[PDB]
Amino acid sequence: GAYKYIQELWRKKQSDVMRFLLRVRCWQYRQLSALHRAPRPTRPDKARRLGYKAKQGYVIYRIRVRRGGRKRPVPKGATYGKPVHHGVNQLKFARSLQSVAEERAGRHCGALRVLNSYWVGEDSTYKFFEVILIDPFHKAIRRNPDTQWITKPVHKHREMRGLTSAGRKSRGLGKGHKFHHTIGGSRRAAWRRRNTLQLHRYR
Amino acid sequence: PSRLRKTRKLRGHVSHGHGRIGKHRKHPGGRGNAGGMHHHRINFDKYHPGYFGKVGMRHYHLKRNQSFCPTVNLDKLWTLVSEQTRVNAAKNKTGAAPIIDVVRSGYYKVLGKGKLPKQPVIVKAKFFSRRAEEKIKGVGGACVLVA
Amino acid sequence: APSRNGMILKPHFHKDWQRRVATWFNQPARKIRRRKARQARARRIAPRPAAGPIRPIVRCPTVRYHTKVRAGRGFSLEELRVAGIHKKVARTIGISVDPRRRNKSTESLQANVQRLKEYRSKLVLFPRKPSAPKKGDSSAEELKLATQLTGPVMPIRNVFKKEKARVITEEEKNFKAFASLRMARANARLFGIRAKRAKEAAEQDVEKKK
Amino acid sequence: ALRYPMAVGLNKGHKVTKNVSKPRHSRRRGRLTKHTKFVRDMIREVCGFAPYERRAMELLKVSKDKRALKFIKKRVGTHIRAKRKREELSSVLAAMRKAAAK
RNA sequence: CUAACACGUGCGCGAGUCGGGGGCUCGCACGAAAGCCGCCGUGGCGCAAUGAAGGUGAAGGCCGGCG
RNA sequence: UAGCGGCCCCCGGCGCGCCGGGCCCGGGUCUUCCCGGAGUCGGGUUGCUUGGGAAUGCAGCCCAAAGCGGGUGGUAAACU
RNA sequence: UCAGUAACGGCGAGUGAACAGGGAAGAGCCCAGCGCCGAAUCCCCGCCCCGCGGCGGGGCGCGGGAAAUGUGGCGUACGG
Ligand SMILES: [Mg+2]
Ligand SMILES: [Mg+2]
Ligand SMILES: [Mg+2]
Ligand SMILES: [Mg+2]
Ligand SMILES: [Mg+2]
Ligand SMILES: [Mg+2]
Ligand SMILES: [Mg+2]
Ligand SMILES: [Mg+2]
Ligand SMILES: [Mg+2]
Ligand SMILES: [Mg+2]
Ligand SMILES: [Mg+2]
Ligand SMILES: [Mg+2]
Ligand SMILES: [Mg+2]
Ligand SMILES: [Mg+2]
Ligand SMILES: [Mg+2]
Ligand SMILES: [Mg+2]
Repeated sequence: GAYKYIQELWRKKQSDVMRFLLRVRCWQYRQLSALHRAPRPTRPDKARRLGYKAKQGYVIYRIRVRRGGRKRPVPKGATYGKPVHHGVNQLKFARSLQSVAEERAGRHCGALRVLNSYWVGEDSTYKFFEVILIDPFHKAIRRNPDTQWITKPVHKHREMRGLTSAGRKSRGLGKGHKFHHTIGGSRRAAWRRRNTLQLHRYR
Repeated sequence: PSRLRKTRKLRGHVSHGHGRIGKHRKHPGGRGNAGGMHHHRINFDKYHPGYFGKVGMRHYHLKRNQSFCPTVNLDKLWTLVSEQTRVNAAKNKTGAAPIIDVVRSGYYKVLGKGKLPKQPVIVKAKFFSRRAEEKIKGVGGACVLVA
Repeated sequence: APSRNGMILKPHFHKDWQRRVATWFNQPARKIRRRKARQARARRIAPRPAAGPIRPIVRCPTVRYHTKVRAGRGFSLEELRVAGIHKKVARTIGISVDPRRRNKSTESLQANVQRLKEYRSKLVLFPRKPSAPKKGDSSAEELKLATQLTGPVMPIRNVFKKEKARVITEEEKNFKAFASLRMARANARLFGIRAKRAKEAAEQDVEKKK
Repeated sequence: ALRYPMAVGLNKGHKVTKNVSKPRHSRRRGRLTKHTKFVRDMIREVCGFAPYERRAMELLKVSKDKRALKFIKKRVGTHIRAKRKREELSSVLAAMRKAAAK
């Protein structure tokens, strides 16, 4: 099918064809506003892969996030304390810009549920992501057995609780010797389990 | 019980068994193991030599299970099997020797320390020592290796 | 400050440990609740085994325990296929199945096949419809004697094989086991360097000949 | 003489027969399929090459092989990936030269 | 008051010892107690030390057979 | 209060039957085809974090893939 | 339980996991892609019949729309 060709194309981002396209789009997206609803996915294949389906109730929002790192919000310097905490303007945020974009989209559209997101373009000062949202109260998804999980109350604000694919990457979740910090639910859970006294009844 | 403790006998003595000249202050010498090299050096050197410094190689992902190797000695070697086994071997006349498997009982290496009673034995193990081997050979018997 | 003589100690109470303390005053209540849930499920599944599905024979994966035998997670597909059990039907008729486990050897595979065949011979299967039985089913008379069994089904045992007392021959009395171990260690350690030395000696001989 | 199984040595380990079996289908991933090769070569033909790839191709054409390897390693990463990329670029150059000659 | 350690004392068993976790006991006034498990001793401490490590790993004394 | 004590009302769960609707479904052998997630992995650097120590994990920036490939095999590197 | 251990630390003060083992519980699955089926798919308005206090089922509409920039059935690494 055509998707496989498309995918192998998009993997060739340094080719002149894709480079020209990316340039033109990025110009268009920068000309547009910071957050707006796109009529249809720019990457139909990627939306397919992440879980989008071309049916009523699936909406797509294109959003831009300012690039760079995170400088410490302190008055001038004045991060009062020991010198180890004197850093201001070389620190890095713990979550990725993709996660930031998803959380912004979810906050703006509080009546929808965030499914996934993908990268569509970038420049020196901006990064552009298209994020899939689902209207949980549309019959077209409430009557479909295999997608009605998202309509459950448990799945509110997955991007805010770090449950999407992009958000999960920052939590250090994994299996094996590389991810001992999060044995259990997460870092919080592992730290709790390791830092309590099990004062038994008999001792 | 609080009945039998020194505090009950100490009521009425202002001082509470801690002196008048030098009181019971909070932390006169520093908390924990402070001053190990400066003002507790004499005690540390007199009672815990070798405390400070480094020695040996670092082994990062140590797994004790690889090095697991319990040992048994020849004086205990006959206790692995029942007494009836040993007495039957003793009064047997065909020359047959009982087989003792230390791996079955949970030992991997046989070390030869004790005296061995004079009767043939077929000791099968995973590792042997030279002296244990020569003890078994001298008493008459066989050494069998298993994996 | 150190006293006269004693051990250097490192108590790990330099954090706010008193806020995170797990008292166990609910231990008997927890045991009672777990019991009640256990009996409730046992009553819920009326004739089925209380413990659950049968499980397989496995060897512990370590030098420390490889002599022992556990109860595994589930039977693997090779064993099911060679025992003639469908992977989907095994779960619904009471056989634990996992697809992750491989089978490097044949003794373990044959042992688990024997276990599955014994389980098939032993289980009593109720009619899919209580009125009319089917071909792959158990007859009516032995249904009256179907009861729950406690504990794991066909429990795992570590059985040790005796061989009788043997007579010594001179063949095994000349075996230098300690020497054999030492030369085995030496050969294992020096195998590669000996191969490299042989290789360079061979190429030097070839060069000299040419 | 006597050959007892041992915990140490070249043939260390408890003896047991090892049964052959068909490899798991999961191990098949990455194997190149004819249709996938067709698709990838079509996409390469329509797209072209990356600027670093064509610079490395120029280096190979002028036959500075060590320079090409070093540049590709710097541009891409690991030495294994560098070697594979250099081999594929040399194959592409050979194919182009053969086509030009014939 | 809790935890750790040291030593002294009392009791049980003893080259062993210890169910603390779990389970079985018609759950339930006391009883959230008590009893039992033994193919639930996994495991801890002890029974072997030494070396940085590869590793090694704990008596011998007399007569006949070629001082 | 004790009691497998009594009476009345309401709700549920489990079985049985009836009507209507959907469903036409499986296993073995042989032959032929097909099979995968990209500004992602990975590399450099910077900052934080971790018992993780020539960099455990996370993130910013720059570079940026492959298909007998890729990841892991707790000391950096090449070959196997 | 491993274990205050491997390890980190002006290697000072201090910090510090994991595998295996025994238990409590125990349950497995689904897409995209690759392909085959006349889009075989879904939402909504009108009328008729059922009960409707968790707005559903059946039929009739040359009723409207979504959707080929891809809905549904088969199918997912345990191969199909
Ligand atoms: Mg942080
Ligand atoms: Mg990553
Ligand atoms: Mg006085
Ligand atoms: Mg004083
Ligand atoms: Mg004074
Ligand atoms: Mg004091
Ligand atoms: Mg004092
Ligand atoms: Mg003292
Ligand atoms: Mg730190
Ligand atoms: Mg190494
Ligand atoms: Mg200990
Ligand atoms: Mg110092
Ligand atoms: Mg810390
Ligand atoms: Mg474990
Ligand atoms: Mg259990
Ligand atoms: Mg499809």
